Amino acid sequence: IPRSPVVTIMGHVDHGKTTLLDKLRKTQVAAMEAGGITQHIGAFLVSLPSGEKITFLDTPGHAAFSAMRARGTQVTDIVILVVAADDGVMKQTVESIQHAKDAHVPIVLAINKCDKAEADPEKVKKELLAYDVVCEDYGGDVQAVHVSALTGENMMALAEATIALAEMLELKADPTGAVEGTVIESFTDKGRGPVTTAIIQRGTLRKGSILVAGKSWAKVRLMFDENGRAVNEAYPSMPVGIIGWRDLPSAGDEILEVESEPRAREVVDWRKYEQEQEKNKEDLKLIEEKRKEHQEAHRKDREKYGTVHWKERSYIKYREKRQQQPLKPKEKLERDSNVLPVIVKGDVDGSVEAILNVMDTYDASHECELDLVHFGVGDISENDVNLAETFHGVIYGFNVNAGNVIQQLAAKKGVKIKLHKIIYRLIEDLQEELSSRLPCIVEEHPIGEASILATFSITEGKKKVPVAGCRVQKGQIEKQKKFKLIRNGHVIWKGSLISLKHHKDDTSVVKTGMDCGLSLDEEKIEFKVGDAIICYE
RNA sequence: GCGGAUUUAGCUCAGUUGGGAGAGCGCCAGACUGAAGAUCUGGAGGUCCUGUGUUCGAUCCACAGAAUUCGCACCA
Repeated sequence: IPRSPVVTIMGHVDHGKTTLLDKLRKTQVAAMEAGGITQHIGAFLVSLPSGEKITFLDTPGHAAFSAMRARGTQVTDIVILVVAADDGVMKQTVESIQHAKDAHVPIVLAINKCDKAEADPEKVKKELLAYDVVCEDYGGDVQAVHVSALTGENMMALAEATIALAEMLELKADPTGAVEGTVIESFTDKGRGPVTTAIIQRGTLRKGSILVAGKSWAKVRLMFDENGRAVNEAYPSMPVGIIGWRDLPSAGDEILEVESEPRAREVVDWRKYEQEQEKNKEDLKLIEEKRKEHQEAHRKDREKYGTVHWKERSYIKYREKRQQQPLKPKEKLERDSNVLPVIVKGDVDGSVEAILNVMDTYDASHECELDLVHFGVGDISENDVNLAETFHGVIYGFNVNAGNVIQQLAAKKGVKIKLHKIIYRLIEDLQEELSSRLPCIVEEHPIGEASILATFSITEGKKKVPVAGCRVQKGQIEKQKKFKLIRNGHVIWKGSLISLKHHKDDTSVVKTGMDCGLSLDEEKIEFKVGDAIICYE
């Protein structure tokens, strides 16, 4: 049976999600005055195109944003961000938004216990209290659309707005081949295989499942299946016969430390469900791009072609070869460049997606382009310390932490991890490597301060232009840099430097404590008296 | 700057107390070289520092007036 776009009521426990399901069971069936229920053991489930009162899944824990994945991104195509009508913001309510919108999963914020604030309101009538946890509008983002928790009402108005959000995403169902499904909640135990409650979104399960864990990936043998029925049964027999659009307790003892992020499927067909299996491990991720600065030299070949009698005989040949293809007589050997690209590691799915959204944007080399070359949801690894050492980068961790082996590897590489930064976001660091003083190249900045000694507009054994002698004591008063010389703060003149004319000494660069005469620009428009010459790139 | 101070072929030098500018490298072939070409030779290049105290010879040193290397003034 084709699944309606499901919600789950994500958010903090008893922020109206837990209290929703417990009363939902009893209330909904009366409160609709209509049917269209597709109830399953998982929660209380009723289809989206019922003209009154609709709700879907419960995750009896808290979070369910990454738990409820499917083959487009989430299975909860519309997600409910559960805030309480009584009490605003709680932690998992805001994680649900980030993970969903950044992963392009439409969002309902259904501040639950809807009856209790804004007087049993509809979709667009709870807004004040609903916006307490952020709401936006339709699309992959969050519209405030409401479902209650202590009555079956307001849920009619869930249907209305929620479907228009749901439009963008939906991964349907079948009662055929192997199953697809995700975990609604899956309990975490090491050294035990605890049961996994799942929304089986598509396909048929008998009693076999496959899950990911905080241990390892494994393919469990279920002891039994137990499920509420939509109903259509592939097998009417004593428990088997799961279809898509079903919630299923998958009871299996080969289950590991399966998180609420994994999926619970089954594969016994791979001519359809392999292509659903792949896809339903994702809804955590996005993209980054950046580019790096390099070296090249067209001299290491053309210089070599020249005279010397062997090389001349070669030269007659080289010219002929060049005519055929320019790349043919080349004998260049230019090499090596480094900037500082970094490696990104993160652990919260909405967080990495957020970092990625900012990061992909930066790929423009103003004068440098610097961000991450690699990102992943994981832990710091051997690769990350290697990356830091090679480019002259550093390891950017969100809150991931570094294991024992990577730390040893880090020491050998002569680098050390930065993680748990505060703010934990890596985009600030990545944008510091980017631009900082890199696009400054005509901008003023003291980086070549010196004091003006004199000028030799007048004779000094040679009468010249307004050649200003200056004692360099910071950076370089050189003809490369520009200047703004300040009498004490009042600019005398500002321009570039294009002279080194003197009569005592002439030097390419006036550095350190050396005095050399250079007119600042060519001549000077006010000369003699002054103090600091800020040379600026 | 000033100078000490060369003064003086393009520059450099000599011609010089005061009787031609000695010749040359940057022009130049021979020469040379393995050939090439400068050599050597001698010529192209002779502003005579500038112009002059000075001049039968001032072409010189020297000065009319000014420039400069840097000790020195400057150098702080």
